[PDB]
Amino acid sequence: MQIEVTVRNITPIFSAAPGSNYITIDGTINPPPGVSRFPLVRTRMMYVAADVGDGVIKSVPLQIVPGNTMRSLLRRTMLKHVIEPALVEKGNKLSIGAYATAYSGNATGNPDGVPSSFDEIATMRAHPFIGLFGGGPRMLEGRLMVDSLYPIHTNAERILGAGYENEMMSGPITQVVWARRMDPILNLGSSEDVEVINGGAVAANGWIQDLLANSKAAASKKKNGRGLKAFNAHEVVIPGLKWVWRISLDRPTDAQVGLVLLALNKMTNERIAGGHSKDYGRFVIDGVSLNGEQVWSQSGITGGEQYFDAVAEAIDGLSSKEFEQFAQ
Amino acid sequence: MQIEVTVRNITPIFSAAPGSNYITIDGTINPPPGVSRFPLVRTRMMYVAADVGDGVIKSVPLQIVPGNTMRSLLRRTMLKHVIEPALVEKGNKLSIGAYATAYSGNATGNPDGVPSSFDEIATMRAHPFIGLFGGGPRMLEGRLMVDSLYPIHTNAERILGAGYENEMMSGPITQVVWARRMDPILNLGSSEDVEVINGGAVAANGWIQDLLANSKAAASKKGRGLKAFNAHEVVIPGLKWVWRISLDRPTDAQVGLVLLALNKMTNERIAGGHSKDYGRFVIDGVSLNGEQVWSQSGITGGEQYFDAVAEAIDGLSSKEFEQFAQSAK
Amino acid sequence: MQIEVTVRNITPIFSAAPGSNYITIDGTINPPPGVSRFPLVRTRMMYVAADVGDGVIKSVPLQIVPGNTMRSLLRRTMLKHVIEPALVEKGNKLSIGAYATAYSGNATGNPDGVPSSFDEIATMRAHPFIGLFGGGPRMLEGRLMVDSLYPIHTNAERILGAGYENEMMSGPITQVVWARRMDPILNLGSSEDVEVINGGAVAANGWIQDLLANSKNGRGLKAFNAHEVVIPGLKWVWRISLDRPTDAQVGLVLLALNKMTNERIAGGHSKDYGRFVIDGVSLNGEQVWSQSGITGGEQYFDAVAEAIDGLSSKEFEQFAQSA
Amino acid sequence: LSLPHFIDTLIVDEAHLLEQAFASVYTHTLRLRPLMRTIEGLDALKELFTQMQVATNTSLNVPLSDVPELIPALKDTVKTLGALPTKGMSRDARSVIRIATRAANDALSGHSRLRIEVTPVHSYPMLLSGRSNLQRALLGLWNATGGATLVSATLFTTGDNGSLTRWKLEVPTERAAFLPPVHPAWTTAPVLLHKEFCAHEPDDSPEWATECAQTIQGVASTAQGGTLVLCTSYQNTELLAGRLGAALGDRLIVQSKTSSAATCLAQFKAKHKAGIRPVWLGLGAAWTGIDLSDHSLPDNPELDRLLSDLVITRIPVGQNRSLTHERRTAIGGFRIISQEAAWHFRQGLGRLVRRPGVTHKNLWVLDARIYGGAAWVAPFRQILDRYKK
Amino acid sequence: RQLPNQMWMQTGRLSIVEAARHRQSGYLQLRAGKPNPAGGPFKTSIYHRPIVQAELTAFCVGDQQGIEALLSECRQIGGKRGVGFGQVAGFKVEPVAETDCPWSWRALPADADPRLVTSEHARCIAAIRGPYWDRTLHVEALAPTP
DNA sequence: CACCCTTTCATTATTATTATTTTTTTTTTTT
DNA sequence: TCAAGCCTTCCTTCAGGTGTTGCTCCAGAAAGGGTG
Repeated sequence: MQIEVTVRNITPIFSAAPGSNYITIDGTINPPPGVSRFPLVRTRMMYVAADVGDGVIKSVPLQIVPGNTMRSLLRRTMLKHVIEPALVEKGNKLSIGAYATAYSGNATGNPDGVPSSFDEIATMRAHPFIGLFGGGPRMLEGRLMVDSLYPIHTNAERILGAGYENEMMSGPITQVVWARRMDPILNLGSSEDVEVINGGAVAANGWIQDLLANSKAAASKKKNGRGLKAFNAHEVVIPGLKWVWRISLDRPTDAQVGLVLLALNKMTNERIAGGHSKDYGRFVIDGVSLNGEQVWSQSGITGGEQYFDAVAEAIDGLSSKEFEQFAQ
Repeated sequence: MQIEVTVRNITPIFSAAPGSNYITIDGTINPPPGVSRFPLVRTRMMYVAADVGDGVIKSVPLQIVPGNTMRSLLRRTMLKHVIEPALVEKGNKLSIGAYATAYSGNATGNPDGVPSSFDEIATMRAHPFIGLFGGGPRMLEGRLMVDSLYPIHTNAERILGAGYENEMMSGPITQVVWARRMDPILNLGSSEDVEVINGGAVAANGWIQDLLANSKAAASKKGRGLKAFNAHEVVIPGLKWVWRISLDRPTDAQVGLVLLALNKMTNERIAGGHSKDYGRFVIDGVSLNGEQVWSQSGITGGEQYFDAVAEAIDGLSSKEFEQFAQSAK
Repeated sequence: MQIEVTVRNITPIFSAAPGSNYITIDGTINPPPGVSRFPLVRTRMMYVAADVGDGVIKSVPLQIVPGNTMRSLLRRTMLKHVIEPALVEKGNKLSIGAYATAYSGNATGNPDGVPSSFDEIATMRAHPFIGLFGGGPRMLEGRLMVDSLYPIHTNAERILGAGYENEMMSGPITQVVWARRMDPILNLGSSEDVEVINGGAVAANGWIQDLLANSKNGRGLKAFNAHEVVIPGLKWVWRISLDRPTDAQVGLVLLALNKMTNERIAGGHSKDYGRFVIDGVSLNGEQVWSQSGITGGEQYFDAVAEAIDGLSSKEFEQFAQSA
Repeated sequence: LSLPHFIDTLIVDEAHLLEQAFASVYTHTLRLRPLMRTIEGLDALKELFTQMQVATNTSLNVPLSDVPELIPALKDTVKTLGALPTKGMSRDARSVIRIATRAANDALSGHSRLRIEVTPVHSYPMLLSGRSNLQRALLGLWNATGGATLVSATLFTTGDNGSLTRWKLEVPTERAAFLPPVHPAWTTAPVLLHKEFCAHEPDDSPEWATECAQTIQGVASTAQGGTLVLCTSYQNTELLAGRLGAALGDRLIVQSKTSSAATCLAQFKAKHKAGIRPVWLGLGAAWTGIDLSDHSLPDNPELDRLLSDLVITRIPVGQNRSLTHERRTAIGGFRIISQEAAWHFRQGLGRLVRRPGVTHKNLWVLDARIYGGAAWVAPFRQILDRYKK
Repeated sequence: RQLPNQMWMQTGRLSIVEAARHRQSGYLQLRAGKPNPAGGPFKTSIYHRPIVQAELTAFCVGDQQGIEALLSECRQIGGKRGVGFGQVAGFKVEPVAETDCPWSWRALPADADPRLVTSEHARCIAAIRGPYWDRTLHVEALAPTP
C-alpha cells in the first residue's frame, strides 16, 4: 500500500553532497583554475531524465533529499516518539547490536551471517517496527520502500508523474547560503569582557600574534595548521517548497501502517537537514494520502482508526525480547 | 520547545551579502557593462517559494538575517548577560580556547576526527549552555535550533504559521542607503584648523598633491584614494518579524537560559552596520510552545524555567567548558 | 546607555537624495517624458512600516536625517568643540593620517588585512573618543550607535512610542524649494556696473555673444532646479545608544549635547538649513535638559572632565598606523 | 434545477472547448456604452471611465493590484445602479441593469481578476471580473460526476500524455483514465505535404508579406479548388490582403473586424458554388471548428474539392490569451505555450480531412522556423513527420 | 543509456547523541564509553554505486501473458532497494523473428553449442541460474560482458 | 570466552565538473 | 461681458571600494591486551 506525504519545508533543506565543489564570491560554480575559488557543499542533486523541452530525453539536475535520509528519519521518529516511551514505561533495556539493529541498519548483533528460517522470517516481517526495515545479520528485505523527498519541480515531472502540474515550481531551487566563523578573541572589547579568560589580556594577545604569524606564514607560503576564521558556502533548497514523499509498503500489516501513520502524526517536531544548528529542515505536513485517499488534517491524522487501534495494541504488547531475538 | 518570538525592529536591519554587486545612481541594481556602476552590498536575501498572484509558486526574494547570525546573537546574549557575569561573580575562569569554544563552538581549525565519549556527550548536552551549541574538536550536536529571522511578510506565508495573517505587511521591504566616504581634509576651512595636523599647511597640501596624482592616474587609466562613495541595501524599520528558537527534548534550565536571554534582549543589535545603530529591536511577544508569555516589562511567567536556570547558574562552573574544550588528540 | 534627544528643527531640513529626480512646475515629482521637467534631488528618505488604515501595515516613506549623517555630525561637534581645545591647550599635535583617522575613521581606503593586538583594542575602546567611533585601518568597532533623526509622525509611531502620542503630528512634511542660477551679466545693464570688468563693456558684450551662441559641451550659468526639504518647526527625536560605554565616552556625548545648539544638521549650508534647538534629552528615560543646558548627570560631566585632562595624540598616532 | 444533482455518467462532446465555457461562465463583464445609452432613455460611471483611462497590456491578470479610484467608483456605480426605480423602467432595460450590477458585484469581492478589452467596432469601454483559478467549481462538478468520458479532436499532448488536459479541467488524478488515442492512416493518407515555403521569418513585416503573398499566388495558381490561408493576427492578414488585393481580385475573402467567420465561410460556399477557386485569409475561428467538407455530395467524397489547399502562413504561438491559460503558463512556462500551439496547429491541420475517401489534398507550411535548426519547433516537425513527400 | 552514468553516495551511522541519552536513561545498556566511526555499531560508512537511467532490452523465449502478469507487479528493477531506485515507468513485450533475437548474449555453461558461443563471451566464475548473487551456486561459465 | 582498548600495517599518486530568449488574439451564446 | 500670461531655464564633478577567504575529519579492522 502507498502513503504519499506532501509537505512544505518551513526552513531550508540541506543534504550535503560529496566531491570537491568550488564557488567564486560572485556565484560561479566550479571555476577554471587560475582564479580565486571557495569551498562549497551543495545540496544533494541527481541527474534525472527530462521529457520537458523536446520528445527526446535530456539529463537535468534535480535537487532532492536522498531516500536514505527519509528512511532513517521515519525510523528515528518512530523510535523517538512511540517506541522509546513504550519501552521505558515497561522497563526494557536494549543491547548494543539490538539497539544498533533497531536504530541503524547495521549487523553488529552478530557480524556473522545468521541463518534465517522461513518461519522466523515470517514472524519478524510481521513485527510492527522490525518488518518495515529489517537489517542486522539476517539481512532480510524490509517491507518499507521509502522514496527520496522529491520537490514538486519541472525537472522531476518524470519522477513526480501527472497530477502535480497544479502547484508546481520551476527554475532554480537552490540558494548558496554563505556562512562564516569569526575568531572571537578579536571580538574582545575591554577588561570586563576579558576577565573570564585565564591570562586575559596576555592570552588574548598571544592568540592574536599566533593567528597573525600563522596567516602571514601561510601567505608567504602562497607566494599545516588552521585558524578559527572561516567563511564558506553551501547550497540549500529554498524554503517554502512543496515536496512529495512516497512510502510504498510490500504487503503490510495493519500495525505497520499504523506505526507509519503515528510517525506522520508526530514528525512535525523532526528535522530533515545537515543544518541542525541553523534549524534547517523544519517542515509542516500539508497532505497524507493513503492508497490515493487523503487523510491528513490540521489536528494531526483524522482517519484510519483501524490502523490506530492496531498500532496501539502493537506497541502495548512489545517487551523487547523480540528485538533481542531479531538481533541474534 | 519551539519558541516563537515576534520582534519589532526600531532601526533598519543590515545583514550584508557577499558578492560583486553594483548599482547605478538612480537605482538600477546589477546594471550591464558600459554604464556608470557603483559598489553595492545587498542585504541577506533568501529565495523563498511564495504564492505570488493566484497559485504560481515561485522563488521570490525575502530579506532575512541568517540563522547563524541570530543564533550567534542568542549565544552572545546568554553568555555576556547570564553565563560569564555569574561566572566571574566567583573565581571561575576559562582558557582562551575554552572562550573560543564557548563563543564559536570550536577552538581551532582542522578539528580531530576522533569521536567524543558517550558520558561526555551526555553531560554536555545536559549543560545549560554547552548543550545548546555543541562544537569542539569532536563534533557535538547542539540542542538549540535557531531559524533565520523572517519578516512578517506576504512572501513568507509558506514559512509562517497561522494566526499572524493580521498586522502583516506586503510589497518590497528594502531600501538602498548611500554612504559617501568624504576626504576630511578638504573640509578644513582655515589655517586655524590645520595647526593640529602635522607640519601646518605642508602636509595638507602634500595630501592634495597626492590626491591630484591619484586622480590623474585614475582618469588617464580610464594605491587608492580615501574617497569612499558607496551604497548598502537595508531592510526598512518598523517591521514585525518572526524568530523561531526550537529545542529538541530540552532541559528546564536550558529553556530558562534562553528565556533569560529573551528577557535581556534589550539594547542588542541584530545583524550589522553597528555604527549606524542598525539592528535595534523591541520584541513584541514570545510564544512559548503556543502560549503568549510576554508583557512589556519582561517575561513574568513560567517560574519553573527561571527557577531552573537560577539553580543552574548558582551551580555553574568552568570545568564543563574546559572538558568541552580540550582536544582528545 | 539610551540617549533620546528631542530637537525641533528651526529651519527646513534638506538631506540630498542620490539619483536623478525631476519635477514639473507644479508638485508632480518624476514626470513622464515629453513635458518640460526640471532636475530635482530630494530629502533623504527611509521607508517605515506604518498602519495606513489603522490596522493594515504598509511601507510608507518618511523623511529623515540619516544615522551616518548624525554620526559624522557628532564626530564634528565633539572633535572641533572639546577634542580640539584639549589637543591645542596641551600642545598635542596630530599627524595628517591621524587627523584623517580621527574624522574619516580610516587613514587610507585600503585597510591592512591584519587584526590588532588585544591590548591595543582595550586601550582605544577605553578612549573617550576613539572608543565611540572606532575605525582605523584594522576596523575597530565603536561604542557609539547613531540612529537616524526621526520626525514624530504617524509613520514613526511604530518606530517610537515611549510617551510620544499626544505631541505626535500628522500630515505631509515635505516642500519643494526652487533655485535659479541666472547669468548676472544679463542683469547688470549699465556702464557704472561694467567698469569693474577687466575689459569692460566689450568683454560683457562678448560674453553675451557666447551666451547667444550657446543658447541655441560648454554649459553657461543658466539653471532652474529644485530641492525637497522637510518643513521647519516640527519636532524630531534622535536615538544615541552606547554598547559598553566608559563614563568618559557618555560624558563626551553629553558635552556634545550641551553645545549642540550652534551646529547645523548636515544639509544645505548656504540656506541655513540645519538649525535646530534641543527641546529635551531623555537619559535612560530621565529628562535632564533645561533651557540653560543639561541639569543633573554631573558624574558623566566630571568623568569626561578628568577624561579630557591628560588626553594625548600618541593613541591617535597608534590608531592610524597600518601594518 | 435543470440537471440532476448527481450525474451518474457524463459524456462531454468536444471536451477541449469545455473549460473555456467554464472560463466563459465565471467572467462577469460590465458593458459601459449600453448602460450609458440605457440611462439616457450617472456622472459616477463617467468618472469611473475617466479613472479607468489612466490604468499594449492594460491591467492584465490584476484583481486588485492598482485601485486608486477603482473601488469608490465601483461603489458609487453599484449604489447608483441598484437604487434606480424599477417602476416605469423598461422590461428589456432591467436585463442590462441587472447584468451590469451582477458584474459589478462580482468585481467588488476581490476574489476575481480584472481585465480590460475594447470592441472590434470601436474603442468602447469593456470591463471584466473573471476567475483565473478554477479548481473549486470544476472539482465541485467532478465529485458530482460518477464517471465521465471526455471525447475531443485535440485532447492529448504527445502520444499518451494528457497531463495538461487534466490540468485545464482540473480532473482528479485518482479518477483520471488515459486511453490510447485513435489516429487512423486515412486522416494522413490523401494529404500531400510540400517542401517549398517562405524563406522570410514571420516578424509582422511588409517584406515577409510580399514574399508570403508571392507563395500564396503560387499556391492559388496551382490550386484546383478552394484555398484557406491561416493567420493568427489581424495585422498580418491585412498585410496579406494589401499584398494580394490587386493580384487576386474577386477570388479572395478576408476576415477582419467587420468580417466574421460565418460570413466568410458562407462566401466560401458561395463562390465555390459559382465555379471559381477561392482563397480565404482566415484567422481565429478559421483555425478551429469550421466544416470545410461539402454537403452537396454526401455519398461520394472522392469528388470533394471544396478545399484543395490548406496553407499555414505562421505557427500559432500566443493564441490563447485567457486568464486561466495565462495563469497556467506562468506555472508551467515555455512548455505550456509550445503544447497549446501544438494543439491549435493540430486543429488547424484538421480542416483538410473531415471524412475518408477524399483525394488530392495539399498541405503547405510557409513558416521558415519549421525548416530551421531550432529545437523549440521540434513537436511541430514530428506532426509534419506524419506526412510524406 | 538515456543519461550519463552518474554516481550515488550513501552513508550509514548510528546517531551517537540519542545513544548517549538512552545510555543515561537506562534504555541502552552500553558498557563502552566511546564509539568508533571506523568500525562497529557506530561505524560511519560511505559507499558509492553507479547510477544509470536507461532503456532495458532483453530477449527471451516464453509466454508473453505470463511475463506481463509478472511485470505488472514490477515496481522496481535492478535494485529492490526500498529506498527509491529503479522505479518502473513501464514495460513492453513484443514478439520478434528468430534471426533478429540474440538470446546467446547470456551467461552460458562452457559446454554450450558452438553456434551459441560468441566473441564477447569469456570463461569465468558466474551463476547461470536462479539467485545470481549466491556465490555458492556459482559455476564455471561462459558469459557476456555488460 | 564475551565485553573492549590500542596497537599495527600499507604503496601508489591525480584533480574534471552539462544550466532560457512568445504574442498580443475578440472567441462564445450562462445568469 | 473683456482680461482667462507670455521666455527661459531641463545641473554641473565628482563616485573607484577596500581585507579576508583558503575548509576541516572521517567513513580499518585484525592484532595483542584487560575485565565480568
